Amino acid sequence: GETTDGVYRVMTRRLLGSTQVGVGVMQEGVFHTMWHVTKGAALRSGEGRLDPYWGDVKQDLVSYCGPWKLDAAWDGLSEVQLLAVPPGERAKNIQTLPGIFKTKDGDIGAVALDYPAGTSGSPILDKCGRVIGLYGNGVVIKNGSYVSAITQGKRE
Amino acid sequence: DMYIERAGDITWEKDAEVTGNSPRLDVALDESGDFSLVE
Ligand SMILES: CS(=O)(=O)c1ccc(N2CCNCC2)cc1
Repeated sequence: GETTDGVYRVMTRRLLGSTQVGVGVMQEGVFHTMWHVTKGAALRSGEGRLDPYWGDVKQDLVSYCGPWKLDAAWDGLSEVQLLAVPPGERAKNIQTLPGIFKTKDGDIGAVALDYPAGTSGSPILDKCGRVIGLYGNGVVIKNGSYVSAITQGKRE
Repeated sequence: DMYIERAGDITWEKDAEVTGNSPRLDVALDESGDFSLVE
């Protein structure tokens, strides 16, 4: 299977034709996506198999082949880029200044960009190209618009 | 049976399209990983 670092689509042939259910990040031999994309199921990469290694429904994250490797964090001040990978469409960068989700357990950056469900797992990057989290777990606000948390894991 | 297909490198793009606002929201996160607005 392909193990080159980068962004990948997560597909299935269970439904009509070939359907994109989400997106993920290959870094340091580990595949990273949101839990709601795969529900923790095994994945295929060519003739090879990727088995789940860590996951957490509340964080809405999952890693395959090894432990979570992404540990960059939003600086709380600068614009970031969503590397959106929409279904049937080329990877495209969108630059934005994150807002904030304020919770009882601390504040999290959030991006106010609305893409199809199959875009979940797309990476959000800082100016150095480091992945500061994944897009796709968020909320629908008053005017009906979508806002995603910048969801990041812990590197043990 | 889910499978993955490469879509690109992870890099910052100079002069990318710039959009989106920056809302400050009070939210709650439940045990099922669902966010909701706190009012
Ligand atoms: C891919 S989607 O946009 O249809 C979508 C579906 C489910 C979810 N979950 C959030 C985390 N908790 C479970 C539900 C988030 C987004």
